[PDB]
Amino acid sequence: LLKLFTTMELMRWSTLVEDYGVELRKGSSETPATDVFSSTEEGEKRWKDLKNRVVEHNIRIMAKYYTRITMKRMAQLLDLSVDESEAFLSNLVVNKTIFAKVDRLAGVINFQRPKDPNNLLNDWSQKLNSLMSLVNKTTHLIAKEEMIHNLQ
Amino acid sequence: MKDVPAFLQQSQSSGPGQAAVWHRLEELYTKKLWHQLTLQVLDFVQDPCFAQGDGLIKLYENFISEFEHRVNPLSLVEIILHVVRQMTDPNVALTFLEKTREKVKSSDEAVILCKTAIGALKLNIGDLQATKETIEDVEEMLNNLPGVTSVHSRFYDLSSKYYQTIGNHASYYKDALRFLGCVDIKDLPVSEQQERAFTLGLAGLLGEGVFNFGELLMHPVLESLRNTDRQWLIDTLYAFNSGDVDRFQTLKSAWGQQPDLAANEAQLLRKIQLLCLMEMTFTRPANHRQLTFEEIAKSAKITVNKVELLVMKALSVGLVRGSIDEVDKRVHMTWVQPRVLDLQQIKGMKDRLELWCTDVKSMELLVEHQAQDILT
Amino acid sequence: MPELAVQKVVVHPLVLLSVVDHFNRIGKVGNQKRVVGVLLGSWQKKVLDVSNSFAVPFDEDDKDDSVWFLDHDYLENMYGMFKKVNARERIVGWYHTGPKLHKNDIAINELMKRYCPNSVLVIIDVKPKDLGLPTEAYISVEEVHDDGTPTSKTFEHVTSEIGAEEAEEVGVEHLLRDIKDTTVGTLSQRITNQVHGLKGLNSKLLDIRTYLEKVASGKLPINHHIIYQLQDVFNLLPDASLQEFVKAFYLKTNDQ
Amino acid sequence: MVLESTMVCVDNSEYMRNGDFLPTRLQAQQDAVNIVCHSKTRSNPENNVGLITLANDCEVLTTLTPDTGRILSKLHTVQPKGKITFCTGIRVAHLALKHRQGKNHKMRIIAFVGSPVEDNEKDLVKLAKRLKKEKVNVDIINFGEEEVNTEKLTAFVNTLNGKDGTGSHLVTVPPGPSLADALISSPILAGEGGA
Repeated sequence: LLKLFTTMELMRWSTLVEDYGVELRKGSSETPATDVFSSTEEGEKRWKDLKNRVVEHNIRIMAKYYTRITMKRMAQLLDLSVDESEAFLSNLVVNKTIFAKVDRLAGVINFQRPKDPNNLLNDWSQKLNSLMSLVNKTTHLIAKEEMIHNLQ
Repeated sequence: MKDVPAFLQQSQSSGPGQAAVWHRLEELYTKKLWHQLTLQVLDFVQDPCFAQGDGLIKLYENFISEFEHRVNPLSLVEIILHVVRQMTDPNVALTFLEKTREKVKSSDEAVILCKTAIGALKLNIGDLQATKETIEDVEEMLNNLPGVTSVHSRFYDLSSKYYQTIGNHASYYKDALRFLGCVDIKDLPVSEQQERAFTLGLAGLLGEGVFNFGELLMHPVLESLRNTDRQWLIDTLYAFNSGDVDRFQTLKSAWGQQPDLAANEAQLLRKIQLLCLMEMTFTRPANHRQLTFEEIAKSAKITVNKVELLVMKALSVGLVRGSIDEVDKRVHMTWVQPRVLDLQQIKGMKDRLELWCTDVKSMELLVEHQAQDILT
Repeated sequence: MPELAVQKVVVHPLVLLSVVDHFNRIGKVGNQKRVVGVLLGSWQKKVLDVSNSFAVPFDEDDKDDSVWFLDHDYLENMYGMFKKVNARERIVGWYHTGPKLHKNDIAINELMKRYCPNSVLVIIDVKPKDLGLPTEAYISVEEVHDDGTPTSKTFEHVTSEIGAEEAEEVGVEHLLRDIKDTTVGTLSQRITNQVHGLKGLNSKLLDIRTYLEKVASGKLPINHHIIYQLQDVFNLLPDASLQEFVKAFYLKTNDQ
Repeated sequence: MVLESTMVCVDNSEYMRNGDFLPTRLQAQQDAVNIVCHSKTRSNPENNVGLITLANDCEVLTTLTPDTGRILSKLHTVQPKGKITFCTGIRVAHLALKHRQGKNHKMRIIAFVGSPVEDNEKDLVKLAKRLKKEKVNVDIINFGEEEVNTEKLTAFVNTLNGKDGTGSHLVTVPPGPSLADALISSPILAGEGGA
């Protein structure tokens, strides 16, 4: 249960519920089946929340890692329809769980800010500066490796 | 002092070839050549008594005690090591090894060596927690001192055995490489070396991590030693890279041999898919950023809805960086990892670098031309 | 003994001056040989300010590594003596007299740790060259090698800067037939800095480039660091883009 | 001696732990190295001794001082790692000898042997020409190549003798119970031209 969420990979509720259903509910604590908070009967009240959490997490990882994905691919993972996802998207962004913009076409999800001149500008400076720091550092290591004891 | 020659003398007359080793020992102890006497005991245990004879251990107990200051701390360990191999019971060998150890003038690592010998016994018995613990402590002690030659070589090979038995691919790969720099032959048969090449080559295939394919060739261990099991291995290393689930499903016999694969069969048929991505992205990305995703899925020979999953995992760890854009069904790679210790790549970067050098010079003349008055 | 306690290294004009003089002073022992001195200065400070240096006899072979002579006596007598005058200044380490970092250096360093409470490797490139600085700072780091033997001693670079007390700066101007060189200042200086940057960049790229030729043929090792650096250049693909101009300058002169 | 700079080279070997000298070689050599130093000081107060180790890679232990203390403390320590690294011992010594706090004195190397000398004839002969040109003599105390080995050393010592008034000496000490001091056989306590 810990290992799946920690590794950022795309998943879906449909598989997640069935599997964990057998593990968590069965799990011997001190010794009994009971542990609650998404395991047993009482645990079911908390479990409902777990579904919502999978869908906030799927949209988050895809947002961070990718910059564009289609809305049809996104829905399959979340286990929503487009009309259902769209409602959910309006409230998520307001709390600031994620930043994402979805359309009605289901052509695309822009997980970046729209292509305005400032983002392009910003990246272009950062790319330049990193190279210059790296070329300096490598020359210092290289100098020892070359000369050495002067046995070669 | 001389309680021990009295016993050697008696024994001296018997044994077919053991007689000779005995004659030398007595002559050297009287001269009081302490260096030469210690060097004779070493030879003595290995071919004679306790293989051809019996009762080397008993003779040894007497021998180390009194003679302790005439023998050196490293050596005492070495004599005991050979007999222990020969001992049929590891239990009785463990009893001796702990008690025997001592240290006098000319201070050394002798405690640590004696520990390696104990760790080897724990493997023989085959209780995994016990072997794991001995390996950790002794390793730490060995690792701090740079001085370790012989001891490191036998110990790393022993640990190597434990990591493939438990069945963990990552542990074996890191361990194997240290064994390669520290190598020696004290009592390292041809057989052990071959097991090491074969397991190492396989280790790189089992993980879902780093691409190890180019480097495997470079490393002397596999390259120097050959057999037909490994003849199968070389083909297999670039069978996942092209993407073939067939050039390893009939060379599939290699895994059967090792116990290393024991839950890395659930990582074998994940690695193939990462490798299909690794090949195309390495060549085409660099010059121009984007590449199609359609070629990589078909090479995988596994569906589209599960290839994305591994590829996302690869972006996450940082093995590769970039995005999957499903609006056009192509993969845009920002950065690609350069596979390490490949000769071809060095040639490739050199010619590029020279073009950059030109560019700097060309530009520099222009900047000075205008604003030269201001520059002075 | 402390070498790891230095992030940043600052040198007074004095040390750069002092080293060139010592080279002659020993009785003109050079060529293959080098001259070393003590560095006196601070420690237990993240900033290392090397206050002074004084001459030490030294014969170096840097083509061998099983012979060197290092004067034992000077280090000890000098550390014992100095406490009364300055309790902070202790023997900070030793300067090497170019042309670049050697593996030949670890060996000499080791001795210096024993004798002296601290050591540091400051490499001053040979006899006076350059407009800018010729000193690089290195601290001996202990690392594991995952292919050889853990605990190897090697040198990692640390940032080199300069810095000195007020009285000393005032002295430099008096002696000297100008004040200092470029690093950034006036309108003229910024543009020079740009041209200074290009000749400087070019030097770094030659080191890598000559190395690759040597690794490919002549079999110098293949390290992951060298290869990582080269690949990134192709990948990042920088794209020229708009902005940064202004027209204000004319109105101001008109008003005046 | 009177106005001599001397570097004693210390042997620390797996043949120094030995018990050929009774009760132990370590001790017997320890009495020898102290005597050599006390004698030079008693001889001239201006005389100085220095320390370098032959064994392993080169460490300059002390540059020129009167101290018997430095040479004593080193001796207690044993080195299983390194024995006689002769070729190198001469080279560090020659260099070291030059810088002095008893300036414009004669140049001398005393090396103690007490282990079989690994170095072959080609190293040895080569070393003799370097010694002539710099005009430094080397003295050998030989209990290290009678113990299980033939003496390579004699020809070299003989040739080296008479390059100045403080010539070379081959000092003969037995291998078996007789200590590392039998200094009576040839001068080394102070310089002499003869062998």
